[PDB]
Amino acid sequence: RLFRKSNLKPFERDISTEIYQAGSTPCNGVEGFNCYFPLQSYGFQPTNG
Amino acid sequence: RLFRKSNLKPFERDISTEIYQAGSTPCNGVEGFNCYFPLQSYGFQPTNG
Amino acid sequence: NFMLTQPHSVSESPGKTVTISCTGSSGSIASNYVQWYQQRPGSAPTTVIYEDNQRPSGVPDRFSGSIDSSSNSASLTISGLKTEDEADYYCQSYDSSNWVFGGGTQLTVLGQPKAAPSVTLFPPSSEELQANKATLVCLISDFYPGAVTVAWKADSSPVKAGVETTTPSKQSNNKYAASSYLSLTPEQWKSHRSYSCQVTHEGSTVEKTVAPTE
Amino acid sequence: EVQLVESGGGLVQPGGSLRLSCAASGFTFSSYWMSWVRQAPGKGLEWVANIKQDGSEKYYVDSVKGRFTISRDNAKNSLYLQMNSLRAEDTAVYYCARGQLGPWVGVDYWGQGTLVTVSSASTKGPSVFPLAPSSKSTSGGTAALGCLVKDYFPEPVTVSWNSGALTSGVHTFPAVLQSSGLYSLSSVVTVPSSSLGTQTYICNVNHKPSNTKVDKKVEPK
Repeated sequence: RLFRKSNLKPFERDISTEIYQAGSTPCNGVEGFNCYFPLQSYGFQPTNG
Repeated sequence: RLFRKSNLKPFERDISTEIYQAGSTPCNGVEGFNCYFPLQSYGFQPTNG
Repeated sequence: NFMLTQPHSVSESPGKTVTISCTGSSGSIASNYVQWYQQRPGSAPTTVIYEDNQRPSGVPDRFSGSIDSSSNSASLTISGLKTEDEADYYCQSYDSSNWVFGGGTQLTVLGQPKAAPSVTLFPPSSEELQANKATLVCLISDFYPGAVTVAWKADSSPVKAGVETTTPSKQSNNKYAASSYLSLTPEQWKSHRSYSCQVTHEGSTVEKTVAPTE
Repeated sequence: EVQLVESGGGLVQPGGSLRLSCAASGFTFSSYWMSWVRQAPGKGLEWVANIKQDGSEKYYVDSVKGRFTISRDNAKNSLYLQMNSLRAEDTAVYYCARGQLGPWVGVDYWGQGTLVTVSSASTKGPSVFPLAPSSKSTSGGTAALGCLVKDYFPEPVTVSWNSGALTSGVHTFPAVLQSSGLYSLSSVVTVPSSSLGTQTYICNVNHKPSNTKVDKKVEPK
């Protein structure tokens, strides 16, 4: 996860994959500007640092 | 609607049909105990009161 | 011995916010200003970060930066990730009367699965042999991936000495080409039966045969 | 708009003396910091030198300490860099760096630079071999043409065909390293086989350190 509404309490996990809201204008639940997908995927390499 | 996360401000409408959360443990977005569907259908009959 | 530690390949993602971390070792990087430099591959470098918080005129506001003191690291965040971002990044600090630069972090990625290799032989002519010299060149091109082995077969025994092979190079055909050179003497050229240069690929083996008779 | 030119490279020497110059315009040379910076081909950035706006204070990295010198003047708005006792590590592209307030603001100014490479072991006469494949079938990589360059040192070699008249289909293979550390390469052009006797083909080989220009006819066997 990259974005959240607020901080997370200790020993608390979340499973929801909704659209994170950053601005004031709602984006009507579709991909666009000022709202993105908070879950993000890792890129792994064998010859990295 | 029979459930909401909190009260609704005047002149505000909601279209989202997510899963209601009543308790502390999440139900992982599937129908089960301690979480239900806040929107409900209604039944009419011609010979009611 | 001030030095800055950062990766070499990060931000390989389309269209979302990612961060790159550069950290210092010998001293605290928060004492002095740290900067990020963005260079065009094969062209003049530029700068995306100066003063550790502000921007040059004309640079888009998609990039952003931050500093944390718990890790002694520098964080640069990129938001837009448009088609313009093909560069490698550096972090530069200042300890005492000297400048230190980062290692570098390359960021590049923001029809037929099998290609038949064309193989050509060039035996020496009369001009080569009259100067006590014999060049046999084994040329290969249009292969994918560029993982091939070049070997030379004589009449009855493979050779080991006198064969040199270069790394494949990127041509203008979305393929690769490699060359192999062999130095030989005329006495064994006429004392053999048939010459062969064989190449091996993934589940493929192409062999050619020539004769000294011309 | 700040304008920079660098022209001090273009030749190879082992352990000799070299001069690089950066000329600047569009600002005041007597008020802002100046620096010199280099990068290796295919490697990362590294810092070389810096100098105060009046030339009073100059500093270097410990790798180049003892050698190297830098000087400046405000009359003609140019930077002077002089080197001595070069090594094989010095193959790098040098940019003249311009400061704003000090060593804490940042470089922020990068010139186009000049490709500077070094080489040793002098030079030797290249050998040209315009091979003529008179007898060859179709459905091959090269119909009928051949030129070979061998026993030359050092890189690079400008290869031209028919004094640059034709440039379509010219494929030049990269140089290969032999057992003695010697380079060799070949260049091939796809031409029709009906023009072997009706068209004259000239393979041109030029070597800059050896100052040799050899033009050879191509005659089928």
